[PDB]
Amino acid sequence: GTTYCYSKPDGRPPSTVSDPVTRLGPTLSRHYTFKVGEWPHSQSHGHAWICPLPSDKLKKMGSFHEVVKAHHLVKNGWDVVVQVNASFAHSGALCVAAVPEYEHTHEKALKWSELEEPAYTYQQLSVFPHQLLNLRTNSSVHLVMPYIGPGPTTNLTLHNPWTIVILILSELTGPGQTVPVTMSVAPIDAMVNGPLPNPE
Amino acid sequence: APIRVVSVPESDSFMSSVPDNSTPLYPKVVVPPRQVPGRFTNFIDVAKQTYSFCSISGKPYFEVTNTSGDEPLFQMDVSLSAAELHGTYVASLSSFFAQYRGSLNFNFIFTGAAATKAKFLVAFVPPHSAAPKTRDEAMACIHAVWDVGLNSAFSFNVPYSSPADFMAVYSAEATVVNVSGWLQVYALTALTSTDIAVNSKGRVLVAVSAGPDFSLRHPVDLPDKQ
Amino acid sequence: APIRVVSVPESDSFMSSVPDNSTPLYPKVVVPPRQVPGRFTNFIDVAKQTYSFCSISGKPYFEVTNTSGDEPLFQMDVSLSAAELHGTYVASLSSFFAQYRGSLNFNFIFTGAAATKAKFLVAFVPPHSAAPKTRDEAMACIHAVWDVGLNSAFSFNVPYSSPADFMAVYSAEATVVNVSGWLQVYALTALTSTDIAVNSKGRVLVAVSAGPDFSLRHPVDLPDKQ
Amino acid sequence: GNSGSIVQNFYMQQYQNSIDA
Amino acid sequence: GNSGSIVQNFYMQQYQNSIDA
Amino acid sequence: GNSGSIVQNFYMQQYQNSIDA
Amino acid sequence: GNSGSIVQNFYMQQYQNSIDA
Amino acid sequence: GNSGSIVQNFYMQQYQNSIDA
Amino acid sequence: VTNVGEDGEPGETEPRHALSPVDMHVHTDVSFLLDRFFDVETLELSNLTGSPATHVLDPFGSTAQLAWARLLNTCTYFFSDLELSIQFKFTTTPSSVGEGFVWVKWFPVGAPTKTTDAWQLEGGGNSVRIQQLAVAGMSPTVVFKIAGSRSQACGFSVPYTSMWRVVPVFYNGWGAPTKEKATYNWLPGAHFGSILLTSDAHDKGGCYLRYRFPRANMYCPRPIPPAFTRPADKTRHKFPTNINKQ
Amino acid sequence: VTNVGEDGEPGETEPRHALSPVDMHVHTDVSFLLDRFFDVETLELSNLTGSPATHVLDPFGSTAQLAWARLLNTCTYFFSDLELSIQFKFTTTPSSVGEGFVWVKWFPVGAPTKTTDAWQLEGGGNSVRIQQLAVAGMSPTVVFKIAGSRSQACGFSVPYTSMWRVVPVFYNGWGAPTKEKATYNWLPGAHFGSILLTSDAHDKGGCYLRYRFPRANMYCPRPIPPAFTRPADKTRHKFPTNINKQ
Repeated sequence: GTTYCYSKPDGRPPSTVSDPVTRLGPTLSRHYTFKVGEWPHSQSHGHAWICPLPSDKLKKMGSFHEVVKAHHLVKNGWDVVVQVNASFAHSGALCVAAVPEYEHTHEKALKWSELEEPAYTYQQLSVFPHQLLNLRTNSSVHLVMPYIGPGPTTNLTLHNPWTIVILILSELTGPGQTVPVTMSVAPIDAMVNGPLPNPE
Repeated sequence: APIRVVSVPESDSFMSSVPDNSTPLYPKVVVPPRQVPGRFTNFIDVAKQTYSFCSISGKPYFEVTNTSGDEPLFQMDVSLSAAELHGTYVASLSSFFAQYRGSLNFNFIFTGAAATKAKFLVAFVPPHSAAPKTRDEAMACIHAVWDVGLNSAFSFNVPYSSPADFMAVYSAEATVVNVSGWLQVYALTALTSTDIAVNSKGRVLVAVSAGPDFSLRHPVDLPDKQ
Repeated sequence: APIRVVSVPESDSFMSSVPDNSTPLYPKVVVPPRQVPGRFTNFIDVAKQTYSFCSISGKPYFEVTNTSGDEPLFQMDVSLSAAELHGTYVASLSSFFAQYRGSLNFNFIFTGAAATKAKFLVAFVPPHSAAPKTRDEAMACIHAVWDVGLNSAFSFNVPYSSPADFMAVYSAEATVVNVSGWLQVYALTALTSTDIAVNSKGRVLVAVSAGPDFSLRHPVDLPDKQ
Repeated sequence: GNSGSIVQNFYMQQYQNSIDA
Repeated sequence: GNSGSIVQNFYMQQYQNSIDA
Repeated sequence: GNSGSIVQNFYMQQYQNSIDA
Repeated sequence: GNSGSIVQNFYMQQYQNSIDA
Repeated sequence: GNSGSIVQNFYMQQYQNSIDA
Repeated sequence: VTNVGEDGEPGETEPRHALSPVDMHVHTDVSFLLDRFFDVETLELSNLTGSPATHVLDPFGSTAQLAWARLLNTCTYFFSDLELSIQFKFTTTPSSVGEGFVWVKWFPVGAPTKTTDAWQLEGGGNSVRIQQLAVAGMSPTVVFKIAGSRSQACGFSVPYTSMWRVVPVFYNGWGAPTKEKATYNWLPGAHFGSILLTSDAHDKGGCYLRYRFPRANMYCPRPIPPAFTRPADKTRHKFPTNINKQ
Repeated sequence: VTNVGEDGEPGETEPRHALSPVDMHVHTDVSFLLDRFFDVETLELSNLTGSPATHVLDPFGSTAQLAWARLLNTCTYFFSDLELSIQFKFTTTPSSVGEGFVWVKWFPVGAPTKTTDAWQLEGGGNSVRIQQLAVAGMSPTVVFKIAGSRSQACGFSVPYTSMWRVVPVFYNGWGAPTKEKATYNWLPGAHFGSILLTSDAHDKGGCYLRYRFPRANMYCPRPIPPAFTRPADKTRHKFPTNINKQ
């Protein structure tokens, strides 16, 4: 099922740039596939894989990466599908949310990492656009998020509006092996501004 | 021509929440258009359209094992000051107000494996001498039978039953407007599994939402922490 | 009959910019007709319909000589606090306000003799690690090729590119709303002349105007000189 | 929300508050 | 420019300011 | 009963008192 | 006789004075 | 001559001044 | 399954009749809750002389065990206007002050800030000097006397002056190109401006700053932090209250 | 040549999309900017007795490092009305003054000015004398007491009284037939009139004059002088501010 975070994406150009805006078509900002990590039996509720979008993986976003890299500002949404590979004998559940302006990260800024959420946060993470990933019912979460930020566009080098939080609510039990967490990310309605110099 | 005016005794006082504005000293500022998604205008809407997980012994769920029966697996007294409602959005939003009205919606999500099954009996017990200790006792009350393996999730509404139109958010030693009873969950059957060595227990996540008739009134200032 | 009135606490205070007038003590003065040409009602109009010359090393122009190439002839960071924008009308008007929005229009006027010719490449470089040092580097950016001898004057618009709706007039150590990048001018070719002994160099005057979308808000009081 | 005097508009809407575009 | 009270005309236009011919 | 000023409604009926349902 | 303000009726006629039957 | 307030007639014309016959 | 009541079948739930409205959710309204004066901050007056620093009006990242602190932390982006009440409470003998003028200056978001005493008043030998930026001018200057004052305060409304269309209460990124631990959840200008309180009192007392947020708009709800500790399992918190069993 | 974008041909420039309005240029409006109180001047009170001189209200040729000073020098001819705020700040012990009446007299452009104490008030032996031109009469006299005063001020509006249809802020010629270095950028009556502050305080304190210029009209723009020094080539001035990196 598709969950729209706050609203559907738009292709409107930034109100605050009087310079040419380049609309990256789908064949240019393609789609990228990552393995987020492995969910083990030892990890406990509250543990979360924090995936700011993108910033530590921008370098692995091929085409999109090349274009973004050469320009100063970017406005764009994302289409993400988080999956899990578990058997029908595995028990457990995650909550995967899309958080605007997520922060905690002890300035390991814009790096995909793992942390232990503080209770009132894991209890209430459902207050942000999300989907539960119960191991007895489903294996995927699909979230589509619009561009969001204090201004009409940003510099992805200094700001990551959206960050995906995959959080353990019910620990993994059942067969001894781990459950790999997987994620596909596709930039959506990307618009780019002001070309930067040649890299000499 | 000068107008005869009489100065009220409460004259030069402060009164913090006067329904009126101060004099403006920096006019004519047109503010930039703020598009931005997800604006909310009333906290009760986000409380109703959203769920939080309870705090059962510090975890967001209770467990059923292959050894269970009788005793209650989950028990919480119906009061926003209850412990298991601690980390929730609805409980936390409530501390800003003195009184509440309406129902709470609880939904249990069984996260035990697909090879696992169990049945629960969830009861709403009204104020009484002392809370039932076994399910045969509680089953005389309002209750529902949840057979997992029919639906993995189950919603139960704790009703509002009181002679008062609103009850207190901040509870204390039991009064007639403090507590509304108890919510309990029992195991109708213990957890069964395809192999007890692989799956011996299953966890039921419990989440709360404000009911459709839920409301909060009287904003209040925060007292000393406790 | 006397009206019940309550005196606000901010009562006998001053508040300098109140949106209201004082009591008149010298009525009925009809003022003589003031014909007089050139009345202006808004400073932004005179800023847009007028140009000033920049201050490049204290002179209102940069020079090209018969020996030039690579290096930038003119470079200024896009901020109203920039040095080369110093003596200008737009920069000076700006100090009365806290924030600005919009573009700046620069026009270069080649004043080298008619027997002289050169070509310039003018680039708008967005915020970056460190500003290009040669033109082959900058030419990847927004740029225009000005061949004198086609038009002796050339207008270039420095755009407004920022995530914020307004930027700061008063700059400081680089922030996200302080600086918008750099404006650079390179010599695509060195000055050529009919006789290098007579004309060895030519000067390009650089003037600034407020762009069509330029605006200033928030009047501010002057701080200590610096 | 919380302005209930008939005199809340003693100063024009553009002087008293900001204006959205 | 900068007079936003409903009471800015408590005194007539000819008493409060000057008048152009 | 006992409110006789023309100014008794200086504040709106919903600000000044409670409202019955 | 001797009440000449426009504000003499700031309080209703039944609050300000007595009423003849 | 020299009375320019809107409130110059806070008191009736017969209370404020004399009246010519 | 089966849905409504009294057969006791699996999945079947009993009938509930929802309650009628009464209060109309008026009190949980975002802008209603914020349009009131809150005692946020308390601050010291600067002497008329010297090179004082301005105090920035930023009530956003608070930890204060007060209702405005958490509430402002319930959304990701915020927009509202502002009203202030500044009071002045003696911390010495009220008879120390025979005049006590206090100059208040408010600065819009982005205003230059270096001041040093520069405006001299002269009278019978002795003279008085006030700050370059305390003088009445472009931005609002308020002057109130504390001495006989029946309220030793002042108050006024000011608008949203930031350059951002919305103030980010939380920001996953840096407000400056140099990524210093400092500029982290930052973004310049995410506030209401700054004030400068200046007076010959300065010692003798302090202020009390109250903010009122008319026209508030909140965006993207966030989790609300607890306020009290967790009581024991299966119990209830018990607080002193108006109601309570005597 | 070619005009708009991306072929890179000589004379060709790339596309620019102008920004939408937002603020509407309201703040750069001449009369809006001038209709506010400005702290221009500070002045001494004259004793009730003697032959005092009147102070002319001429804010035109200023050098003051203040926003009104440069701003008034941005046009060649000016017309506006005037409002004043006069305050009084002690420079001694506030208990020196037990009554402290201050007589203020405003004079239209062209008014005669010689005064000497001439109006005697008598009471129980002792007597008080005030100036010939301080008495209430033809032109406005304002009398305020400084003692218990909650604001030790007064204020009122006055109109444009000059005989010139417009005040020349700059004048290339002489205001008198004798061409003395003195009457050079001159022209008689290019001002707002004059005031006379008179009081038994006089020592004990001074005033604070603020001007407000309602209905301002400016003619023929002129260059605006810098305000700050020129930073180094290719650099930027860096000022303390609200924003600034912490």
